[PDB]
Amino acid sequence: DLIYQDEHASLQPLEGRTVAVIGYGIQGRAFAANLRDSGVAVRVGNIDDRYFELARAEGHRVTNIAEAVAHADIVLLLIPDEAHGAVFDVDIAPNLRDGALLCVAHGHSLVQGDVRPLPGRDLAMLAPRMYGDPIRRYYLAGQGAPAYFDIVADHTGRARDRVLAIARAVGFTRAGVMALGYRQETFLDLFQEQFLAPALVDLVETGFQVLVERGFNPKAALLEVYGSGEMGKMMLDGADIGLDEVVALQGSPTCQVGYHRWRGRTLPTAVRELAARVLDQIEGGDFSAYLKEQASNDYASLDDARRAALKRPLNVAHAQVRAAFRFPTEAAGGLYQAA
Amino acid sequence: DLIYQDEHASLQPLEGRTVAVIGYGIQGRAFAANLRDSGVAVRVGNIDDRYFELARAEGHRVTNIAEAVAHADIVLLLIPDEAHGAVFDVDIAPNLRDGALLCVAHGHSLVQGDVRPLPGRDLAMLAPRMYGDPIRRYYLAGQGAPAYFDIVADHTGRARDRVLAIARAVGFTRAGVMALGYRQETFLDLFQEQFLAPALVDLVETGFQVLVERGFNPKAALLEVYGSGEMGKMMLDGADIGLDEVVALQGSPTCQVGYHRWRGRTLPTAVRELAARVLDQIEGGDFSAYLKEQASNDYASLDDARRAALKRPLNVAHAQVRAAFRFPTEAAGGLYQAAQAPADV
Ligand SMILES: NC(=O)C1=CN([C@@H]2O[C@H](COP(=O)(O)OP(=O)(O)OC[C@H]3O[C@@H](n4cnc5c(N)ncnc54)[C@H](O)[C@@H]3O)[C@@H](O)[C@H]2O)C=CC1
Ligand SMILES: NC(=O)C1=CN([C@@H]2O[C@H](COP(=O)(O)OP(=O)(O)OC[C@H]3O[C@@H](n4cnc5c(N)ncnc54)[C@H](O)[C@@H]3O)[C@@H](O)[C@H]2O)C=CC1
Ligand SMILES: C[S+](C)CC/C(O)=C(/O)C(=O)O
Ligand SMILES: C[S+](C)CC/C(O)=C(/O)C(=O)O
Ligand SMILES: [Mg+2]
Ligand SMILES: [Mg+2]
Ligand SMILES: [Mg+2]
Ligand SMILES: [Mg+2]
Repeated sequence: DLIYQDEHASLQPLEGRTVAVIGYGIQGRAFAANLRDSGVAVRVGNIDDRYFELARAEGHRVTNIAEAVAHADIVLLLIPDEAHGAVFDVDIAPNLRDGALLCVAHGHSLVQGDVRPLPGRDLAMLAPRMYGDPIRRYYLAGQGAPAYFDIVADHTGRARDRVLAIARAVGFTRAGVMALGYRQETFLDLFQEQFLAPALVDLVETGFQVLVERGFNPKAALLEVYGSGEMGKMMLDGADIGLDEVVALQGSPTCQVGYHRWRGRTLPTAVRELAARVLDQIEGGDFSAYLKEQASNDYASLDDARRAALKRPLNVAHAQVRAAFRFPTEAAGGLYQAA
Repeated sequence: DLIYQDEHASLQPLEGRTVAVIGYGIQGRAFAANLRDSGVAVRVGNIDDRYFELARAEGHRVTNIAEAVAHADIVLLLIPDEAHGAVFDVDIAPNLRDGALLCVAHGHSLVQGDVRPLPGRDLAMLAPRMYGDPIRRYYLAGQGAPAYFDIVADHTGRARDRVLAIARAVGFTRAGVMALGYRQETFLDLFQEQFLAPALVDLVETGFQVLVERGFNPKAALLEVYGSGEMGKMMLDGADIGLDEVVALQGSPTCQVGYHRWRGRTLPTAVRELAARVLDQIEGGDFSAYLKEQASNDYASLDDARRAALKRPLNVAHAQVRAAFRFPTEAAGGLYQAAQAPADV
C-alpha cells in the first residue's frame, strides 16, 4: 500500500493557483474553510440556492459554477453524485483550462462515465473517510481524518503532487492518504452506507425494542443502546485501540465475562448473506439504477423515508431522552468562518 | 421518571463527611479523582496490588479496606461484583459506622444477596452509564455522563441527598441522574454487555470479513467498518441528535438513498429472538452462576479469551491500520492527578 502523511506532501504545488470548490454542502464547506485557513486561494461555484448565500455569509468569493471553473487551476466537484453528469457536460468541461485538475470525492460518477477524462487535463479522486463537521473540527485541532486517492488521468504529469497538496491543505495527510482505485472506493463506500450503517442502527433499535417490550424503562433502554454516548465512545475509542481492547481495558470483570460469553455468537448466517447480496446489488449496477430513479424526483421518496423514520419508537424515545438529559456538546456557531 | 440535575442536588450533605473509595480501578479512580477535585474529603481503601501503588502515585491517602471503612461516613464499593460478598462480610460490615452510607455502582451483588442492608446503616446504588476515562474527561470539561440511582435501605432518612451529593461531586447531575430499581439496572446493564456490545462488534467484524473475502483492500475494509472513526462519530453524534438524523444531516443524497433502501429491513427475527434468550439467561440466574464459575482461579478463562481475541483477523488488521494511519487522540498522562483550574477555566 502507498500511504501519504504530511512528510510525503507539500503546499508548494498550490503556490499561485486558485482552487474552485463546486458546491458548499457537507464536504464543500469543509474543503473551502480548511483551504482558506491553509493560505490557499479559494473561490466557490454554486447554483442559486441557500448554499450560495451561506458561502457569501462565510466571506467566500461566490459565483455560478461556469465562472468559478473558468477562473480555477484545480476544480473540486463537491455536489451530489447524480448531479455530476449535467454539471460536468454544461458547466465544467467547456470551461476547464488546459492543464487544470478536476477532483471528485467519490468514484461513482467515474464508474458510470458521467465524469470522464478530458484531453489536456488531469482527473483524480480524493475521497475523505469522514463527514464535514469532524473534518473541520479535526483541522482546527491540528488533526485530520483518512482519505483514499486515485490518479485517473494525468496529462500534466503533476496530478499526484497537486491532489496530495489539496489533501495536506484540508488535513487528510495528518491521518494518512492511501492509493485506492476509484471503482473499489465506490463499491466499498456504498457497502458501508447500505449494509453496515443500517444494520448497526437496526441492531441498536432491536436492543431498544426488546428491552421496552420486556418492561424496561424506555428512557433507560434508549440510554443504554446509544443515548448515553457509551456505545459511541466504545466505537470511537475502538478506532484507536481495537474494539475487543476497549472491553479488556474499560470493562468490569462482570462486563468482560458477559461480552466474551456471546462474542462471535450473536448473529445469524443471514447477516453475512445480506452483506454479500448488498455487494451484488452494488457491483452489478442495481443500486446505481435505484439511485437514478430516486434522484429523478429531487429525491421525493427519500424525503418521505426521512419523515417516516422520525415517527419510529426509537426516535420518539430519543426526543424524550434528549429533553430530559443534557448531552456534552461544543458550540458550532462560526466553525466555518476564517481562523 | 425522577431525573436529578445540578439544581436538584447540593454538596451540603458532604460537609464534614469523609468518603472511602473501596477500589481504585476503572470506576474507583474516576470517583476518587472527581471527588478530590470537587473539594470532598476522600480516602482510598485497597488490597496490596498495583492499584494501591497507583492511588499513592496519584496523591491519595491509601490504606487497607477495613481501615478506610472504619474512618468513613460514606463507602463506595468499586471492586468487581463477584468480590463484593467476601469483602462485605470480612472488611465492610464489621467496620461500617452507625448512620454510614454504603453505595454500589451495579445492582448485581444486591440481587445475589452478597451485599445486604445492615441495621442502623444506609444502602444505595449509584450506577454510571459510562466507563471511567470519559467520566473523568467530561468532569474536567464541566460536563458529565448520566447515572441511575436507587435507595435500598435508609435508616438515617438522609440517604437520597447523600447519594445525589456524591453524584453532583462526580459530575453525573450535569447530564441527569434517574431513579431506577437496582434489580432492573442489573438486568439492563448485563443485557447491553451480553447482547448489544458483542452484536455490534460481531456486525463490524462480519462487514470486515465479507469485504476481505470479496477481494477488497483489508486496510480500507477495516477503516470503513470502524477504523476511520466515522462509524463511532455517527454513534456519538447520534447520542446528541438521533441516528437517522445524523444520516439526514451529514450524508450525501447517495448515502441517504442507500441507507434508507435497507433501514429497518436488515435483520431477520433470529436477532430479536437471541436478544430475548440473553435476557432469559440474565433474569433467571444462569449468567450469575456462569460468572461465579468464571471468577475461579482469578478469571483464568477470561484471560485466555482476551489473549485469543487479539489474534482474530479484525484485530490483526487493526494493528496494521493503526501503525499506518495516525488517529486523533488527547494526551492521558496525569488525567487522574489533582486538576487545579485557572481563572479562564
Ligand atoms: N457527505 C459527506 O460527508 C461525504 C460526501 N462525499 C462526496 O462528496 C460529494 C458532495 O457530497 P455532499 O457534500 O454530501 O453533498 P450535499 O448534499 O451537501 O450537496 C449540497 C451542495 O450541492 C449543490 N447541488 C445540489 N444539487 C445540485 C445540482 N443539481 N446542481 C448543482 N449543484 C447542486 C448545492 O448547491 C450545495 O452546494 C459527493 O460526491 C459525495 O459522494 C464523500 C465523502 C463524504
Ligand atoms: N467498569 C466500568 O466502567 C463500570 C463499572 N461499574 C461497577 O463498578 C464496580 C467496579 O468495577 P470496575 O471499576 O470495572 O472494576 P476493576 O476491574 O477496575 O476493579 C479493580 C479494583 O478492584 C480491586 N479488587 C479486585 N479484586 C479484589 C478483591 N478480591 N478484593 C478486593 N479488592 C479487589 C482492585 O484492587 C482494584 O482496586 C463494579 O461493581 C462494576 O460493576 C459500573 C459502571 C461502569
Ligand atoms: C464498554 S462499557 C459497556 C463497560 C463499562 C460499563 O458501563 C459497565 O457496566 C461495566 O464495565 O461493567
Ligand atoms: C454517516 S457517513 C457514512 C456519510 C459521509 C460519508 O462518508 C459518505 O461517503 C457520504 O455521505 O456519501
Ligand atoms: Mg463515505
Ligand atoms: Mg456493567
Ligand atoms: Mg454499564
Ligand atoms: Mg458516500
